[PDB]
Amino acid sequence: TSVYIEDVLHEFSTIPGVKEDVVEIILNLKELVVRFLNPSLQTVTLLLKAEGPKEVKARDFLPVADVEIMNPDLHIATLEEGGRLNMEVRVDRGVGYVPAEKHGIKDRINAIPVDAVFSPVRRVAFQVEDTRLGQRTDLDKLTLRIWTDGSVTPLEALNQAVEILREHLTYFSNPQ
Amino acid sequence: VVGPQLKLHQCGLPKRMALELFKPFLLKKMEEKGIAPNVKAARRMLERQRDIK
Amino acid sequence: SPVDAATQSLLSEELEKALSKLSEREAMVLKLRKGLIDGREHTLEEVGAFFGVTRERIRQIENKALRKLKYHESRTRKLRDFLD
Amino acid sequence: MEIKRFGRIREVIPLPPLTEIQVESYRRALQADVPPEKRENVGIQAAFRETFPIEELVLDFLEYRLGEPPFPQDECREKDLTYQAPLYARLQLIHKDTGLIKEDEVFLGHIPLMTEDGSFIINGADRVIVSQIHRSPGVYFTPDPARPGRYIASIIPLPKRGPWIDLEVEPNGVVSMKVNKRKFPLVLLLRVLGYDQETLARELGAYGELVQGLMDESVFAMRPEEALIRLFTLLRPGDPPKRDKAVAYVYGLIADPRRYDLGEAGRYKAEEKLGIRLSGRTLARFEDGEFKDEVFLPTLRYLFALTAGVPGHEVDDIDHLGNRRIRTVGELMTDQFRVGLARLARGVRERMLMGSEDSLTPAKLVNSRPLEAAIREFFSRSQLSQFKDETNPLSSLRHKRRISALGPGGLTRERAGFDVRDVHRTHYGRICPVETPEGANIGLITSLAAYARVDELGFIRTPYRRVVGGVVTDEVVYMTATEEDRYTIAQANTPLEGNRIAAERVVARRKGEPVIVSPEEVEFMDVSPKQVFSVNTNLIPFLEHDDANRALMGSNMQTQAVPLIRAQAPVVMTGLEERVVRDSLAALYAEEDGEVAKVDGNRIVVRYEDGRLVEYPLRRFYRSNQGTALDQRPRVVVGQRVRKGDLLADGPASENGFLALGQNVLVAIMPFDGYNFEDAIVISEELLKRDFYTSIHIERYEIEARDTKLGPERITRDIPHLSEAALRDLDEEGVVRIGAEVKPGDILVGRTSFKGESEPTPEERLLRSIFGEKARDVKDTSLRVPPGEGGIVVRTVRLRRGDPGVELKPGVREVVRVYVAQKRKLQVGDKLANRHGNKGVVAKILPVEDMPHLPDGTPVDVILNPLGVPSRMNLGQILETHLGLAGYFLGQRYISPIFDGAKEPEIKELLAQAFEVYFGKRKGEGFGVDKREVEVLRRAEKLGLVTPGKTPEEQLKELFLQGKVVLYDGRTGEPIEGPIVVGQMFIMKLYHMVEDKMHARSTGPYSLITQQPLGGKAQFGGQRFGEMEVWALEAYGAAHTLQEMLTLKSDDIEGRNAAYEAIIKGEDVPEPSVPESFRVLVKELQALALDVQTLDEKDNPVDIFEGLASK
RNA sequence: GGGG
DNA sequence: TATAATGGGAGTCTGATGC
DNA sequence: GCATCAGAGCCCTAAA
Repeated sequence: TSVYIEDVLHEFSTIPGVKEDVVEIILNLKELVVRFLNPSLQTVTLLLKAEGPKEVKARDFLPVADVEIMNPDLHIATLEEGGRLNMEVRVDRGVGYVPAEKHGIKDRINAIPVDAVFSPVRRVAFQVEDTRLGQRTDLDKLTLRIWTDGSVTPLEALNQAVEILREHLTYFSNPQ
Repeated sequence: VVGPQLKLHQCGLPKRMALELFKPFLLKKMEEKGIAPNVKAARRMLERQRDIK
Repeated sequence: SPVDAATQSLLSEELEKALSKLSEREAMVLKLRKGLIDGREHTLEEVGAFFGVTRERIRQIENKALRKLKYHESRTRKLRDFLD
Repeated sequence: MEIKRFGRIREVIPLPPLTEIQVESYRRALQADVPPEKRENVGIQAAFRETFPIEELVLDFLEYRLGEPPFPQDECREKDLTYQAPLYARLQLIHKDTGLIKEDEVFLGHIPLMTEDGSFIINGADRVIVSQIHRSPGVYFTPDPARPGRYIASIIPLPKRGPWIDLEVEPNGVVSMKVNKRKFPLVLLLRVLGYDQETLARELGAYGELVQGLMDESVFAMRPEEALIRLFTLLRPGDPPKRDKAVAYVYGLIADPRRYDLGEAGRYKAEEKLGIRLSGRTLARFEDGEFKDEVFLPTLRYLFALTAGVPGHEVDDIDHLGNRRIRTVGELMTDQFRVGLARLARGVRERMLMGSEDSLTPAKLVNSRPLEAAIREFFSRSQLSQFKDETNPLSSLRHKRRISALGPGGLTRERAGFDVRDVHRTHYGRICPVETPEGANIGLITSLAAYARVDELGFIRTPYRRVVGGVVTDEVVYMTATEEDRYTIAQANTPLEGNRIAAERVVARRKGEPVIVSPEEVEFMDVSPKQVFSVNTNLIPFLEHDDANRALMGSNMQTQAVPLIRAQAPVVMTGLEERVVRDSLAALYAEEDGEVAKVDGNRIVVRYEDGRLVEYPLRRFYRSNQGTALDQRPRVVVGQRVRKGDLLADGPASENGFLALGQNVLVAIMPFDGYNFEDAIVISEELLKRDFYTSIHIERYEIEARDTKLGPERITRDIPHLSEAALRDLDEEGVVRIGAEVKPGDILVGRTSFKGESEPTPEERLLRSIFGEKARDVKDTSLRVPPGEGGIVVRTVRLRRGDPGVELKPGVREVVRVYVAQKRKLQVGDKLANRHGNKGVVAKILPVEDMPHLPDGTPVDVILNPLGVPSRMNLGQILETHLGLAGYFLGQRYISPIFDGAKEPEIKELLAQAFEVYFGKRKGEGFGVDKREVEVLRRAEKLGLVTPGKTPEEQLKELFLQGKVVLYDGRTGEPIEGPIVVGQMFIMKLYHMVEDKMHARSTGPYSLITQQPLGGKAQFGGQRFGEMEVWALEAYGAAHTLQEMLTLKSDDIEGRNAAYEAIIKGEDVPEPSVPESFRVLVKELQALALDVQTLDEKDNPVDIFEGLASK
């Protein structure tokens, strides 16, 4: 949801020694998949410090307890001899799609709000095929395919979905 | 922009357009309930977009 | 502009509706000192005439006019917004 | 990914340098890089040679030189300066009465320089000079509309370089000459030339009734001198016909190679048409004391033989592109230079007849103000000098190649008719038949064709390959239209085996007329289909399938495409998208072979073989004229091995060197719940999520602090009656801090101005006295964010007076400029378009779960309504989608050239290979055909789409080859009852965005005289309720609504003031009073000495001024 | 000069 | 406030109606 | 007949 890069006042900046502009850097931080092991933890802040001729990937974030980076191979910035990178990324748990203009999250004065795709679900398909109990025909065999980023697992997703749908049917209880 | 969901007698009107077009009406109403103490203060509040509650 | 015309009318209307709620008369001594649509600002000399008192006294009810106005103003703080 | 290129046409030559019409024209005009003795007499040089020597003392021209620019280009744009070079001229003064020689190099001012890409910087803003089409000088013969059997010979010179001449043959039988709208018998002018009755009889006579009709006895009764005096009285009623005075007038109008200039192109056309050879560019000469004819008799000779019917005499088509020529940047600028030079010459002669005829040098004799003014006038205020279109690189590339028939020396809208706007047969290969404006300007503004070049004379030439026997050589000949009409030219796609024409019958043109011809008759052949169309049109794949009217819109709209941060090249290209980026100069390339030393956001350093370390700085987030961001990004990595001409950085709207005007999205062609209605477009929220169609825009704000008679304006952080919350983002000096979000109402630059004698009113004095606070000396004039604008502050420029290098316009102490940036996500009301002319505004953004999706879960990006296709007849977009479907699964992009492209069988082959990937994956993953896929197939087999009696895989494949797929409604889960066209389309986000256009006003600024609201969003204007709007209200009988429009909502001052007061008090609006503009009308009629009286029923005057205007 |  | 000085420079097509 | 005159669609944007 937010990024603070050292010696950077806003998104349209550019870093000496870094190939990518800040717009692209944040575009790369939007692909970061960050799993919270502790269910009670609603927000963290990742730290990165890099220099020299290195290609910073997501692994290089300084490790924090109860937080696992599911895609440590993701490219972040290409640094060149003398290029220095220091940042603080605020990662949150949330639902749906909340655009940067909406949340405006800034940990400090120079923080850049980032577009948040909270939803862990990358793709959902379902097959419906013909089946029989050998007595009856035109029965349905339902197969739900669920792809996720790994922060939550296809099974956990399916249970939350079912739990949401069940919880929704309760609302039909009290008439007027 | 097309508005299929509209009834024949309706149109979609952007809220920000409506605030300017009806601005005098809005000031009186902002006093009647109370969003501002009086008409002059209400106008001062619409001037800055972040002061709009 | 329409806004400006409205404002001037509203300022004059609260200004008189403010000098009479203390008293019309100590508001009358003060009203003579500035002038609504007159611009009757001089100083100590001319003030020799018709207020109702002699001459140093009005320089006091002017303070008492302004002071009584000042307390009553914090309640009817509606004139604050005309400060732009 | 793979790039599969189609087409069998081998193009023998590449496209010419695309900006050469600009670059070559101006280089030729200035000749700055030529050593003076080697300059040819053209451009600036020719102008000097024409103006000098200046006679009485003789001032003679030696040579000129151009200095280096005082400031580089970047600096000029920053400081609002013209990018220009100092011009000097070495002049020698000679005294004809003495022998005296004084020589000096005088400074004539600056001349604007063209940048490398063909544009100009004039007062800090980038400009383009548009080429102008017009009638070539020469001698023309057109049929006389009045007499169906007679003809007019017209001698037309270069614009402003002479009169138009008409030689009509009158009903009386005598040949008449028309000059400056006056007519007389031509015989008189013939006698002045020294002609005798014998010469005209002996030369012509062959035409029985015509040659004798020119002979008039009274005219012959006088020597050549008497005829010259006689003619002058026929032209200047009131000027005494003094023999030296008459000679002067006639010489300057006809024989003077200074006041009368046929073109150099005029000279060639005249020599060629009449079969004579001209000694110069004038119609006659003054030689050995009398006048000697050059043009007039040959023109008369041609006219009579044509009137008769002599072989070799034809009428001229005035719209033929051999008779219509282009005036390029160099020529246009040089004309204004010649004008400015002539004005300076007036100053020289006037100064040589005053203040001591001796004590003068050339430096005091010359005032350069007339020259500087003519040049500054051309670049700033000419109609051909336009603000650059630099929305995207193609915008400016297209702008430079545009051709206008309007401007100073051309048509008007109020004055141009069908013949000029038409597409002439000779436009083939020269002027694009597609790219023209819709509306009043149709056909007047056009675009240079891709392979066309303007020759030295100004005629547009197009390339053709020679065909000898049946063998096609590789030698290419650039032809004018006149020269092209001689041969039989085969089409570019005519079949070839090797270099041989392989068909027994070829499709060819003779004088534009299509004709079927045997290979023995083939003289030349087209180089390519690209040569018929403009650069924008050549960017449209499958153009052969698009109706021209929509292709036009396709062309023009690419000009309007906004550079996107994720911009991509189309998956179906035409093969021109590489050249456009390269010639545009937005992209950065490697000079020689080398190794990449350094790669930064700000710069790229390359170590070449030469050993030199070259540093290429990158333009980063610079604001173009239209506020789209020009920004270059590094495409190479440290240590990468590069060859000569390899890509280093991507410009805006370019991806790896290919033109990127938009994005490639997955589109479904189908109605969707009326959100698709009448060209509206439905898009997926997934597009915003992944930042498709997001673009950066920068707005510039400026404020001046000036000296006033009331005291100085000051830019300060101290602003009366404002809280610290309001000032929070302002620095010590009163300027907003770089990197702040500013929203409407926020202060950008604080400024105070001294209060007028409006020195606070006694009402305000007493109020101020109550709060212990004295009314301040200064008022708050601060610059604020306008309604609807705002963003992040990315830059500030402050320029004071008294800082090194800066001096402002008189009275202005300091200027502050604030650059504010915004990232614009696509939103409802933004406009999208493809290259085929499909355009629509985004009416709905659905969440991804509502979007139609493939069985395997992939949701579509865009839903386009099929109702836009059939009336519009642009099917190329359909073929684009099909080939785009294949590429989505095959992972490929294609190059399908126009008119030599991917055809249906070839697309079907690709589509079959795709189905295997779209389906075979599924069968292997352990899933069979879906129940709903069976239901759609049932309905599809009822439609004749699939063959009845085949397996579901076979039938789905039959549908996939038609580009249709099974589509699931994300709302229901049920299928769409029929197979739907789905594929990848290239769609651009155009420059028309609701954020820019939404506007509203309650009350605001009023006009001085009319007291009616000002116009336009930038002035906070009101809408115009015009004559036709009033008619509508009248037809509704809405009398009170209309009256409100005419009074309370406009210029009824008492009414508008009173109505506002009522609304804020909750009362109903009062009855209106007299509109102030009616009072203006009354007073304006009185100024015309007319008494206008408003009367009552008793006919007594009613005073609408309420006593104010009566004594 | 662009938009409808 | 005084040699004498003496005549200017420059550039579409419609239909309706009064000489 | 021929010249002289006054007509020649609307709203909007940005540049000056």
